[PDB]
Amino acid sequence: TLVVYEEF
Amino acid sequence: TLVVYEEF
Amino acid sequence: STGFPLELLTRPATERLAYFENYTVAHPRLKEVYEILMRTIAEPAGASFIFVYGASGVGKTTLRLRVEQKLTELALPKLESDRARVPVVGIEAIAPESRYFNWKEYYTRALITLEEPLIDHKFDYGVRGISRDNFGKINVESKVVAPALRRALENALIHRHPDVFFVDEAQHFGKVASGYKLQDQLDCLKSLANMTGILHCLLGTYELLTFRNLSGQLSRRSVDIHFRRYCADSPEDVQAFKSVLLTFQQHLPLAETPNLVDHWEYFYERTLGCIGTLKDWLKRVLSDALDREATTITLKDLQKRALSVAQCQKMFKEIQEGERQLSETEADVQNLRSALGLG
Amino acid sequence: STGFPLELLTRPATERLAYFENYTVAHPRLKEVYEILMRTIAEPAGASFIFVYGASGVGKTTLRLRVEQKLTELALPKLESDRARVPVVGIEAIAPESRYFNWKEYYTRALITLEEPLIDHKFDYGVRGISRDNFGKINVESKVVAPALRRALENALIHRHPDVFFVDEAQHFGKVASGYKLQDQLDCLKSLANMTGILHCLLGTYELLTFRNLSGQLSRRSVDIHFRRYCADSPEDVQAFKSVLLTFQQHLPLAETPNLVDHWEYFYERTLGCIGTLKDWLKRVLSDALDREATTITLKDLQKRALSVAQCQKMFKEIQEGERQLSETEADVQNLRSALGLG
Amino acid sequence: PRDAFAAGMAIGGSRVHRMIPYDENFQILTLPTTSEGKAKVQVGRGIKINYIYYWSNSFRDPQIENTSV
Ligand SMILES: Nc1ncnc2c1ncn2[C@@H]1O[C@H](COP(=O)(O)OP(=O)(O)OP(=O)(O)O)[C@@H](O)[C@H]1O
Ligand SMILES: Nc1ncnc2c1ncn2[C@@H]1O[C@H](COP(=O)(O)OP(=O)(O)OP(=O)(O)O)[C@@H](O)[C@H]1O
Ligand SMILES: [Mg+2]
Ligand SMILES: [Mg+2]
Repeated sequence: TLVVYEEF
Repeated sequence: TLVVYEEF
Repeated sequence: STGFPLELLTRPATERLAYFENYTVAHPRLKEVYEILMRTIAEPAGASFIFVYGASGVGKTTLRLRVEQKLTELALPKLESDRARVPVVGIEAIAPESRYFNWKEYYTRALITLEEPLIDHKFDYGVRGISRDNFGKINVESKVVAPALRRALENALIHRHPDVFFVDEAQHFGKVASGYKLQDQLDCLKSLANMTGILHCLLGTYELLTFRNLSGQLSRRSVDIHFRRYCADSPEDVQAFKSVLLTFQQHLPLAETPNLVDHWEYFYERTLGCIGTLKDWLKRVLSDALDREATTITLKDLQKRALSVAQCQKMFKEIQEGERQLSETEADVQNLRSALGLG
Repeated sequence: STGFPLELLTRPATERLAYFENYTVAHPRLKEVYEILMRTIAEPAGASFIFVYGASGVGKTTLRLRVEQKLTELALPKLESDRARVPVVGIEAIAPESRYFNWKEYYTRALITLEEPLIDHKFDYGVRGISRDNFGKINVESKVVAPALRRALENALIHRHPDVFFVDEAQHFGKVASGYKLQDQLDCLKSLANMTGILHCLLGTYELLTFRNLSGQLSRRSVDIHFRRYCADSPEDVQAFKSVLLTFQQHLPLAETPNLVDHWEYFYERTLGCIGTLKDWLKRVLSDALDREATTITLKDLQKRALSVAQCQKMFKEIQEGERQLSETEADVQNLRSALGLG
Repeated sequence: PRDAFAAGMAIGGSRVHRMIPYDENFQILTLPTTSEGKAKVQVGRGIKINYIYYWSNSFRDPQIENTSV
């Protein structure tokens, strides 16, 4: 499983 | 016995 | 949404490139150093320096322009009632043109950058040769001696009352003359930071690794932040690298999404786990593709913009040099306990 | 009672943090040091220097602050009638940005900090280039050479006669060139102090030990004080560390009091027995708790805000090299007796 | 040989004055040196012996700095 991050 | 100090 | 906006496909190439430019990822290292840095600026308890070591490409500069903007937003409600205050101050150290670093230029740059407020503020310095002109630009007479410039700087920093003074390219301080002590420079910085009451956050590469724990006073009043490149040995770092690669590939504005995760070993080889270098590579490839107006990014456009092998050899040499220094080991804790009469 | 008042239970985080930060404890080491410093200040009896050696973070500056505060009530009733007199003055040495120390800057800073009692008082320093502007800020010209500034400072110090001249961070006097000797710098300071008849108290780390016992004059002329830490090799220091931890625990403004007595060992690992370092760590962890909104304190927040291993290593190395030179043994007493012939 | 040694040093005297005590002084006296005999104390680096640099605490004193020892 590959996690998805958000903008910073 | 544990001592309790005052404020400088 | 979780991908790049659809309307970007409708817009011309420059808009897609600009959107790629303004996209900043949030990897666990970045958020961890974000939390640590926010906490230490909010509460230093006497510490005067904040060292942030890192590679060439992990996001130091960025790290700040984010911390600068966030602290500005935080202080805006505090600036709503208290005036003549600057939230943060940030300058970049200038590499000298001669064998020795220039402190006069440093003080001049700091006084120029810090003092660009609304003209209504009319704070007066202690030096006649430094003057705010009618146009609003601070002019420093070339004859003003350094100590002079520094007195001023201290007066301005104690009147403005900021929370942190950022200095990029801190290793440029190390361009001393042959025989000049590398502790006297940190001593000058500490003297500046000890009476103004402003934290000094030094940002630099592993060369700044030559400015650590020189003295007990320079050690107790120092906070060491390290910003590590992603390591292939750690499985969780591998998962994080794959996740950031997938995120960058997904937000890569194009009609077709090539599988950048598949070439993860090539990416690691040509970026050394440094996300900034990965973003530079992706930017070059995207510019190439959008010039050719194609929708698919191949390995050929990845190679025609790829860094040379000797470059990666040199950066990895530097990174190993840096990472050997700040290693922590249980043996260190136990021998420090033993030498203290604690074991 | 023995801890913080219960009213502080209904306030914001800022009030609790301010109360804790403005809280200074009186450990027996600090009590003895304060008593002997006060007695020395009352009657130096021909003493020109009071060097204050100690580990970085032991409590030198807070002791100096309390000393000036005390001097301000032993004077205020006598300052209602008398005037043109200050109880105590202070200054911190500037670390030079050049290879050599700037004595002219020291003189200018001392004259600036000494002479601001009231605009009504006027006195001619006898040096052309020193005045008071419309804003009440003592200004000195850039061309007043060091001897003229020294004469002006001498006249001002004779006129003002403070009970002591505090020079904090005195080790910065040692920033000299190849041929320059430390005895010359200390002799200039001694000449100033003796000519103005004002006792000088130099405070700093163990680097100031390079200014100890240089010549027979600089030597007689001196009451050396030592702000020693608490050492784990003696039961009394360990018990006092535990007791100060208990009083800190009872004076941490939290609904539930954490148990810091059992965790003293790791404490002493990262604090080296220095109460100032312990206080900064405790205030940092309290700010963390009040930001996270945690009722009590756990070990994880203590390990998120403790010092690094290498920092404590260098600190303890400096502390060892310091205490090695400030110990009295009967062997030295008998050696001096035999050399004199008293034995 | 031990008997001859003892008899000779009894007849010819022990000559305690010419005794060399095996202590630290003799330890540093037996040690060799370079061709010049002395080296300069460069500020922040120390003394250059056999391609390497050596530093000591006392070298921080400017009296012996930039001089031959
Ligand atoms: N977390 C991130 N997400 C997206 N882009 C990033 C991130 N961190 C760094 N970058 C990109 O890295 C590029 C160059 O690196 P950056 O400006 O962050 O400095 P740095 O590599 O830390 O510093 P230096 O080159 O001085 O060692 C910038 O274009 C920036 O957008
Ligand atoms: N007895 C004490 N009780 C409470 N806080 C203390 C005490 N002693 C020191 N502190 C706190 O420790 C912090 C730093 O200590 P301090 O300013 O006294 O340093 P110092 O011993 O003069 O060291 P340095 O040479 O590194 O400047 C301050 O926040 C100060 O309030
Ligand atoms: Mg940068
Ligand atoms: Mg101090």
